[PDB]
This record gives sequence, structure tokens and C-alpha cells, in this order.
Amino acid sequence: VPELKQISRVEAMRLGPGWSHSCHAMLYAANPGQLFGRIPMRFSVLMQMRFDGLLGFPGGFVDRRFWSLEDGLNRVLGLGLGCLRLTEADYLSSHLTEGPHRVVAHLYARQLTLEQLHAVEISAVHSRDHGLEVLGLVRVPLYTQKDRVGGFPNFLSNAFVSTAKCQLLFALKVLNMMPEEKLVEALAAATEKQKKALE
Amino acid sequence: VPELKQISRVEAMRLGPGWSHSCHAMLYAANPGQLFGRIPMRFSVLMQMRFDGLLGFPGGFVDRRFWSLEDGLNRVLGLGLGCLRLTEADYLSSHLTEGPHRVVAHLYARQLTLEQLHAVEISAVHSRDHGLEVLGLVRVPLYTQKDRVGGFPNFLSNAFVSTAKCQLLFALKVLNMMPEEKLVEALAAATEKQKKALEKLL
Amino acid sequence: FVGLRVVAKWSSNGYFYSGKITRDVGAGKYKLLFDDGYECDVLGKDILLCDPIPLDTEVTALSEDEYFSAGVVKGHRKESGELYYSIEKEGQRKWYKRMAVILSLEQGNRLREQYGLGPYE
Repeated sequence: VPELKQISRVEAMRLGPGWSHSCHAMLYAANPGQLFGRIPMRFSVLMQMRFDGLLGFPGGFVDRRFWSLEDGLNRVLGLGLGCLRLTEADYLSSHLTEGPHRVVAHLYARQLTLEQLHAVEISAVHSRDHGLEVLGLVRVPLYTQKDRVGGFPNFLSNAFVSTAKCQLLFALKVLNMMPEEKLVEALAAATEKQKKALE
Repeated sequence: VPELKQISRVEAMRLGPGWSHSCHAMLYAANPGQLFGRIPMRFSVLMQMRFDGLLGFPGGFVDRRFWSLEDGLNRVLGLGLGCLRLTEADYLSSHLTEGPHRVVAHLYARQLTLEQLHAVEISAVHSRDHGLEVLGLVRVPLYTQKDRVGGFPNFLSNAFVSTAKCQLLFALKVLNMMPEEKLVEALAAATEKQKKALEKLL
Repeated sequence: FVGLRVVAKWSSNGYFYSGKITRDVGAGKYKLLFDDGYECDVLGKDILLCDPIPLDTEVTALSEDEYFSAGVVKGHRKESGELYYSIEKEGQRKWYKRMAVILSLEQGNRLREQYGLGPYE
């Protein structure tokens, strides 16, 4: 499992002006529904198709000169989702991106009810960024079908912002939503499918 | 360019019972907007993230024992989008899928206004199968950024049901939405990005 | 090594960035203050003792677009205490400030024999 280098929040705030800051939120909810009435869905996580054709989390770059990370995050979330006010209690981690540009990526996470998560989806389609920077929200399927690829492994075989794929696997692990061994196995099946596709 | 064997409509309707039929709809609209006040969007077309983690078009299998192609399509369109009913005048093509099963994939297309297209998006998030068989709608970015991968090439590097990727490329050509030369170079850029990504490991 | 200008990566597979050694942590470890303000402990295997980056070196030159591309160092100049690199890209040369000039993993690894600190286990 790929993992970015972590940095503490106070150390991230000491970075010089050459460092860009991004803030993204992983919104999720326990999901008691069953696909086809048969497949327990466990959880639903919100990601989005971005303007550049890649999957990522809601959020984006923030200006930290005169504002907290929370204010910048809520500003970008206001444009891309149209709702939600996140706080420091939702802060999860900070990672240095793989470069070559100097970017520190702050990850936020908040568990909603499924009804609240759906209300975020409804608000997102009326948002200012819809049809511009955000091309549509998608839910992450956390189940795996009997063919070992249907669902989560296939989803991981899509095209991600590299930071977002690391953040998704990191958050699913540390939030106790998926065992690490199952994340490794799903990622191995996804990489396998990507390998055979190019043949 | 991935090409499926095309077959005409009345030949598909005479295939034996060992053939499954699927009907999918490509909804699209002329887009006069500009991304970052610089990049023309030209067109917006609707695809969706499916339950199995792949990108595809709205639609699904049609059981011809009880439904016509149009009624079978409109059944799942009502579940996934709702506010839309297509007819045989919207029919576009029929292709025979790759291995191993015997499936004929029927493609429908309907040009909307961008406002009607957005209305479909608003309806889909309230639809019956949202969060179930359909995990969300996405707009296809047809532009390409200055770095030659951002936008359409990156989008083509996602995971599709193989029939849907062929139907998208086929329809963008015949509906005069993308010149074939730009479809080829986007596909080549997508393939090279997929190769570069897999060579970051180990 | 304390106080010497270096180019170093702060991850095993990352890019090499310009900075200075600030503390000898010991056991092949060093505390490094990068010119961008990031400070962390870096193994000597990740540190290159070359300043400035030598002529004809292949580097990665960052544009302020968030665009980046490979180039070749063709000159240096110090203007008002700031170092600038002349970087050639397919025949065209332009001036880049020091923090815009980095080394990819493969680019910097090729300098380890001439300028790398070590140890190399």
C-alpha cells in the first residue's frame, strides 16, 4: 500500500511560502442497505470526478496567509458542495505529496448519517463548482463481489489524483472501516487488472 | 481505438435465445462554457459510476421475453434518472460485445440543452437506484489541458465496462462531437499515462 | 557538515531539494533545513554535497505554473544574494531561481558517487 510521508500540523504551519496547502474532506456514513438486497454495503464514502478527469476528494488548495485551514476548507467546500461547516475536530492528518511541487495535503474526515450524506449529494449538484471544477460526486463501493474484482477493487483501478488514493486507503484503515489486509488484497487485485488491461 | 463488431438492428432482433440484450443511453448537450476562462468545454455527456466500480452509461440488460428495447431501456432509465423517456428515434447503434458471453449492446443517444442535462443530474440524485446500482453521475471532460493528459485523456484512463468505452468513442465520432484525430491522440495519451503509472512500482 | 549547502530528498523515492545541514543528529543522520522552510531528519544516503548544481547537469525546473520539465544546467549567476540557474530545454534557455531547480530521484541518484554523503548500505 502506497503511503505518503506524514507531517504534524504545527510543523506544517511552519513551512515557508513556497509550500502550497490543500484541504480535502472524506465524508462517510454507515450504510445498512444491501445491494440487490444481498450485498451489505457497510459504509458509503464520497469522492468526485474532477475537471482533469481524475477521482479525488472534495476540497482543494487553500490560502493560509490570513486564515485557518478550517476556514479555507469550508470556503472550498462551500463552492464544491454547497453545505457543511467542518471544524478542527474533523482534522485527521497532513501528508507531503509526492511532488515535484511542494504541497502539503491536509485530510479531514467526518461521519454523517446516510440521510446527511445524501443531503450533501443533493447540495453538490446545485453547487457553484458543479459542471466546472467538479464533474460529479461518486460513492466508493466498499464491498467485493464473488469474482474478487467487482466493487472496491474495480473502483481502485480507476484514475486517481495520487494524493487522494493514498488518503482514501489511509483513512479507511485508521478509521477502522476496512482491515488493512483487505485493503492490500483489493489494491493487489486492482493493480492486477490494470496490468492485464495494458496487455 | 477499441472497435466492437457493429451489427444492424434487425439482425440483433433475430438472434437466438442464447443472446443477451443491453440498452444504454448517451445523454449529451452543447456546452458553451469555458473552464478557467480559457478552455472550451464544447460538449457535456453523462456517464455514471456503477455498483461494480466501473464507469458506464445509464441503462442495463433488457429481458426481451417481456420488454421491447425501448421499454426495457426506459424501465432502468426511470430507476436511475427518472425524468426521461427515450424512443426508437433515439436509437444509435448495436454492437456485439467482447468475450466471453454473447451480449448485443444497443446504444441510444439524445441531445439535450445544457439546462435539461443539468435537470437530469438533479433528477438522478433523487432517483430510486441512487446509492444502489448507480453510485453517481459524472460529466465527461472532452477538452485536454496544456499538459496533454488533463481532462479527456485522464478520463479515458479510468476503469470502464469495455463496451461502454467503445460506445463512447463510437458516439463521439458519429455525433460530430470529437474529430477522430483527437480521439486517437487522447487514447494514446491515456495508454502512456497508464504505462507510466504502473512503472512507479516498485 | 553543519552549515553546508546541499541538495537532498526527504523521502526514499522523492525529489532532491536544495537546503542546508543544520545539525549532526548522528549515526548517519542529519537535520536539514530546506530552503522552502521544511526541516526534518535526513539520512546521509539522501544528501548530495554539491553547490551550485554543476554545469551540464540534468535537472527538473519548476515553473510557477505548477508545470515542470527536465532541463540541463548551462550557467549560474548570483543576483542580490540569490542564485539563478540557466536551464536549457530543447535549445531554449531561461533563468530559474534556486528553489525552482530540483532533481528527480533518477537525476539526483546519478550524482551520489561524486557528491553523495553516505553511508550507503
